[PDB]
Amino acid sequence: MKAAAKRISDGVYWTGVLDWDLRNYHGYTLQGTTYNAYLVCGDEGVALIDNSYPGTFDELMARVEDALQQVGMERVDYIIQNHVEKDHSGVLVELHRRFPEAPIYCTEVAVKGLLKHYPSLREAEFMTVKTGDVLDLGGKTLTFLETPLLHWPDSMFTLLDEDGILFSNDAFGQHLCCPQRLDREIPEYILMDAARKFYANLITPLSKLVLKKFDEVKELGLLERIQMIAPSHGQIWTDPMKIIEAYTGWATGMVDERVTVIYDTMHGSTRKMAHAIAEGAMSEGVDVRVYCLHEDDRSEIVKDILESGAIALGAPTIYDEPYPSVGDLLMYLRGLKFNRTLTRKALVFGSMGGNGGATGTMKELLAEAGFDVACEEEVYYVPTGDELDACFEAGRKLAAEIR
Amino acid sequence: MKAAAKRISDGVYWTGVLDWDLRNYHGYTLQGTTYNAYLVCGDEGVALIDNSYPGTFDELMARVEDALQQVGMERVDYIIQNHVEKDHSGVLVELHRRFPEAPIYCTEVAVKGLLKHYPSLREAEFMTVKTGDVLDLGGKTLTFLETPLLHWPDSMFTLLDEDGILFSNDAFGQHLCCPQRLDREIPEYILMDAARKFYANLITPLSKLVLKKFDEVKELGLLERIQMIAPSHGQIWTDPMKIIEAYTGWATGMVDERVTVIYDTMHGSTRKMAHAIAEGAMSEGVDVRVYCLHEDDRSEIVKDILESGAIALGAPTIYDEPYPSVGDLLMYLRGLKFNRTLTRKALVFGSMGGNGGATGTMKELLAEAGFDVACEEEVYYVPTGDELDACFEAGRKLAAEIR
Ligand SMILES: Cc1cc2nc3c(=O)[nH]c(=O)nc-3n(C[C@H](O)[C@H](O)[C@H](O)COP(=O)(O)O)c2cc1C
Ligand SMILES: Cc1cc2nc3c(=O)[nH]c(=O)nc-3n(C[C@H](O)[C@H](O)[C@H](O)COP(=O)(O)O)c2cc1C
Ligand SMILES: [Fe+3]
Ligand SMILES: [Fe+3]
Ligand SMILES: [Fe+3]
Ligand SMILES: [Fe+3]
Repeated sequence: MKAAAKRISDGVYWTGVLDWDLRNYHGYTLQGTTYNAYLVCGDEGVALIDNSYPGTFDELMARVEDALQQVGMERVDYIIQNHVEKDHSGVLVELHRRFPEAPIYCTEVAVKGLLKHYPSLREAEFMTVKTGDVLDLGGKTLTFLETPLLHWPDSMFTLLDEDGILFSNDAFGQHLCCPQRLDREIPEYILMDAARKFYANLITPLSKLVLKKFDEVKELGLLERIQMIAPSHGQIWTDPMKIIEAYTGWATGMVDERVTVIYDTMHGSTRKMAHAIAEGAMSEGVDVRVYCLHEDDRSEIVKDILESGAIALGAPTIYDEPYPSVGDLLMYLRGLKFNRTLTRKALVFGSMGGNGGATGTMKELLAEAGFDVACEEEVYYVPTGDELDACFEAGRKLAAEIR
Repeated sequence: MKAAAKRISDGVYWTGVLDWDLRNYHGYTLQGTTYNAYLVCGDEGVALIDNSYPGTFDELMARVEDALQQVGMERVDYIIQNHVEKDHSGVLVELHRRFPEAPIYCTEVAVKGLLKHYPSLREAEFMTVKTGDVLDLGGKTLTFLETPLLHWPDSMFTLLDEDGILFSNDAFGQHLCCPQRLDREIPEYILMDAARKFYANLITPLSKLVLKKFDEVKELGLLERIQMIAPSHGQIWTDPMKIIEAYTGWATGMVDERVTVIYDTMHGSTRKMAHAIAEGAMSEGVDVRVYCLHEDDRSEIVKDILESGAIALGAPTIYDEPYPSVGDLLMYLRGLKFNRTLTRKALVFGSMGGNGGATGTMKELLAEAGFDVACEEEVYYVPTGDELDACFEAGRKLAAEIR
């Protein structure tokens, strides 16, 4: 198959897979993604860093073969697996079949995870690596940095010394599938918004670990050596500090003044409330986003939560409970643990017809999920003008609090 | 607008609205529904029992006018509101405008509810009615029976007792939009499955109150000669015992041997488990339904839950939580309180890549939701043959236990 490697540096090639078609990946919406694998060709040896999702071997291999042709090398000598998830290890068995002499470099935990996914690999040779271990390729060296929980127990980064390229696995990734490989080659908005969505959905709960790893990267003296970050999805950063800074901002709760209003409704009263809350918040000059759960994906909602100092979450009561769609978001939030960056303020609200109970339930679940629920607005059925005014005031107050 | 009424009884006419296009109604999927309103004419007065959704006055009125002309009458004299929800009260303001002399008969609670939805009814004449209260139309008499929590605090039934006709509001309803108005005019499977879905989604938590309300009709001696149940949605029961018996079964946990297996997955492992569980259960000869939360509506899942003595709920772990779709289904199950018909047995399962957590949480949440969670199959990444055999056995045991 005809698929070209893309040169990133002398002897460093993107040889990944363009998944134009993927639209939902573990309840993350996207418009395609990529599975970036890299071929690092030293004078002596060739390493493949990561691979790709099952069934994409033909593409990865076509690009690998192109890159080997370009550097005039014969084979991949070392298979590096920064992470075991199947979008990055899904053709490992096929790569092991193609390059039977290539040891697989990965963390110890990764070996276990790989073997569980691919029991036939028991026969393969694994080189377990820990932080600071080095693979010498001849004029190119790869230094491994274990990155447990960033985003998986098996994860590591691989730093190409000399080129200063940090192969960061999913970290700094973005789910974008562009024919352009570099950050600077696409609109900055799209790049950063995808980076943002990726952090919000995948990195938020790891935020404290990400800061700790950055400290470590700096302590080990690696930070100053990073000229490029080449993640496992999306664009390669020729401006690594842009994404480091953004990750530090995101990990530390740096936000512009913004309220995200999220609601669902059966009969529309909670929607009227949500608009009034949004109007109120807008009145204080903060940015405002409004999401309806019936329509909007949790992955986009949490993207804006990342950049919001407060949220408002609304739902009617159905048989003493919140409308169940908030259950999905709230479970997702419980996992993301936004409090790990910033304990965001929350307003809970909703219409009800009887004893209510949605806002209380939501308040409890938001607490569990690391939000500071200061206020609640609850309306019996259809909000009166006064009640809608009170919702505006609630949103104004919420916005004023995060100013 | 041309729209004909339907004579369903002597001086009792159907004058409702066909909502062909509705697909999703407060998180209940349907293929349209009806807002059944009935023109009960006697010797003196004409009650409109319930009405229809906002923006459908032209259709309703057209049928009421066509009914009045079929009975040779001038006006609706009484606007009966068994229930305040907007699908049955959404043209009440317009009815009050068209029939300003008609008082509105409803429960005391319904007045507060109606007034909140439609403030302009502050001027309206309300006649509040309680259990045992009557409305003589001449020679035809309506009886009210409060049915708080069936399904709302405002709800009641209107009885044309002596004719054995029950206007049951939502009770016994089904979300069906057919040209045919009667139970016996459409396929029994469709009728009963829509009635089943309706019970599962709306009635389940009210099961005990349903049984108690049957008892109260019986004690009030009103039950005696049931000939028609005319609900707010869907088909009119010319065979009311069919649905009464079905409700009694549903309320009392009468099930055939059936396991419903429900799962979500990111990379397919939990799906493999779900299949093996389903296979195990099938080996015991019981009926098995398998739903995927990414694909399937909670309203359909719970329709099967109602007809199942056991369920299996599976999901992978994401940042220490169940995959979030299960948060929606659980929050829904929590409102439905299936344990009020039968404490069904449940198996939780799922794949995980580190510490797991989802099955434990799902165990906790399902038990809060009214299930007897008989254990837990958690697999690290991809199941081995033995692990799948273990899932088979878990489903077999689940099934065997419900035989
Ligand atoms: C199936 C159903 C069940 C409901 N159960 C409750 C309940 O248990 N408690 C309550 O206060 N309201 C209950 N409600 C009433 C709604 O909460 C009320 O209609 C509210 O105004 C709806 O808000 P919304 O317009 O944003 O959907 C229920 C409504 C429906 C659709
Ligand atoms: C975003 C992400 C976060 C994850 N977090 C956890 C975790 O917190 N604990 C755990 O045990 N596994 C975690 N996993 C690992 C998955 O549970 C594991 O891949 C599992 O085998 C997925 O099962 P599935 O194939 O049914 O989707 C995570 C996976 C992803 C994609
Ligand atoms: Fe990953
Ligand atoms: Fe990835
Ligand atoms: Fe209703
Ligand atoms: Fe209804």
